[PDB]
Amino acid sequence: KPVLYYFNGRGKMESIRWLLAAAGVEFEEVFLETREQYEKLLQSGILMFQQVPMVEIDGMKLVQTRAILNYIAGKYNLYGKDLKERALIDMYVGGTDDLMGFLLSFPFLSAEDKVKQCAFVVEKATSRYFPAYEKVLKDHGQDFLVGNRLSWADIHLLEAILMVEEKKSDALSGFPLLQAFKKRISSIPTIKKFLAPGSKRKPISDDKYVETVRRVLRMYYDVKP
Amino acid sequence: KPVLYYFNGRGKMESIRWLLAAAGVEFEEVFLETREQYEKLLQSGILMFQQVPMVEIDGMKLVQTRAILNYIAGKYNLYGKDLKERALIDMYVGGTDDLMGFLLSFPFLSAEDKVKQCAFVVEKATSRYFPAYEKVLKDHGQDFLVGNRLSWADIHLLEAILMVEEKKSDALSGFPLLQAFKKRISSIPTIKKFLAPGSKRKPISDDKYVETVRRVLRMYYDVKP
Ligand SMILES: N[C@@H](CCC(=O)N[C@@H](CSc1ccc([N+](=O)[O-])cc1[N+](=O)[O-])C(=O)NCC(=O)O)C(=O)O
Ligand SMILES: N[C@@H](CCC(=O)N[C@@H](CSc1ccc([N+](=O)[O-])cc1[N+](=O)[O-])C(=O)NCC(=O)O)C(=O)O
Repeated sequence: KPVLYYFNGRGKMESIRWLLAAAGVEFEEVFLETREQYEKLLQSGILMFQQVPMVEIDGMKLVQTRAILNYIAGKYNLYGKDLKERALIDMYVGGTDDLMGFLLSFPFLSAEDKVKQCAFVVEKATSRYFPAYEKVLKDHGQDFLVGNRLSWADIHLLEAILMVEEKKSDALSGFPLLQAFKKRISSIPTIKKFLAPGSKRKPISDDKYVETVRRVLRMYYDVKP
Repeated sequence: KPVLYYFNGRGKMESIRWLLAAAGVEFEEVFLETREQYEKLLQSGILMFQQVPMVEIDGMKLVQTRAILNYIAGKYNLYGKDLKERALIDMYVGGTDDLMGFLLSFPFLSAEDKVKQCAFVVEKATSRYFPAYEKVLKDHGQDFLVGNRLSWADIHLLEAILMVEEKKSDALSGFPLLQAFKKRISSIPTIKKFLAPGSKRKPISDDKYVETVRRVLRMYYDVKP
């Protein structure tokens, strides 16, 4: 059973939690709460680059979020059928990875910049990413982004859709296909379960999360928008 | 055949030029010298997310640097031989990607910020990245990072090493295996050629470059370290 080393919040580990749940894969979590728990980890040398996320899976101590997702997508057949499909999946994931990235430092921002950051994110979504994914689905008319079947690109897009809707409830208005897309993917048994209450899915990160990360890593004390 | 659309400089495209070159793949380049070219590109809509780099290859208009690199590594067998090896390659690439990432804005940085960033990068190279790779090479004693054969990870690490040494010629001091690694990988025919004069390899980005980028995209004027 894979073990996820990160803090007790979303951050970069959330997308990992999603993919594993989507693959219907049971997993354990290890949360960093104290600076000494971390330093103890550095001492063991299990974090190749001194960072987290880190995931022990199949005898590996994988670090680097994209390497972790890539491996999981591949291991569970959520990475397409050939190089071409994977290329499309990677191009799509890169988009949502950028979009979600804009919300990763939100909890570390100040009320002042949070207001600005929210504006920036939503705008990027309605003017850049939603149009792009809405277009893919339209010109393809299929039920999924790639290969007419559930793939990691679909799962990454849904998570990003929901993160934006958490900021602007009506952000999907004007994107009928994406709306239908949301219903389909959200009803997949595994994803449906991950969305139901009581899952390991994490809520939006808050001060407690931020504060913990700062004590543990001694950084990001002044994250800029 | 493949056509790389980007500015006439390094930026995020340099890594792509590196991999293609190492794989023995000739390519064309289209530079953006005017705010016009861009606005015209947006019209055609060949930029899924309105961004560059973008590469036309095998009938695709691929955007998102990593998706492009991933595809190229896969197509020309520089991505290992199984999901496990791919994971290690993606993990290594993650590190060099962050390391080179820290230099990607360097040219846009102020006179003083550059000296701040310079030390930062060097700090990361000697205290975080170089050690990690030195350790990998030491643990299995092979000439290549993974699968005892040239991989994308070897190519990315070599580019990263040079970018660092361009800022500090003695950055590899204390990393003998990496020093031996530098010579070995550089000796490989395709790479030796890419490193020889007259190749499509880009020099350190100058003020001219920064100005052009700022023009074509009307962004990146206040880039912080
Ligand atoms: N490229 C690596 C980057 C990993 C990384 O930056 N890890 C951070 C924690 S995550 C993180 C750290 C800061 C913020 N932030 O918003 O300030 C958001 C997140 N996040 O995961 O969303 C870390 O361990 N830092 C310690 C160090 O570098 O010394 C990856 O994708 O996995
Ligand atoms: N995730 C995408 C990100 C692409 C991206 O940011 N592209 C930029 C140009 S590259 C770039 C732009 C600015 C700086 N900078 O240092 O300021 C460095 C680079 N770079 O490639 O290294 C762009 O097109 N921007 C226009 C827009 O957002 O509308 C990828 O990796 O390809």
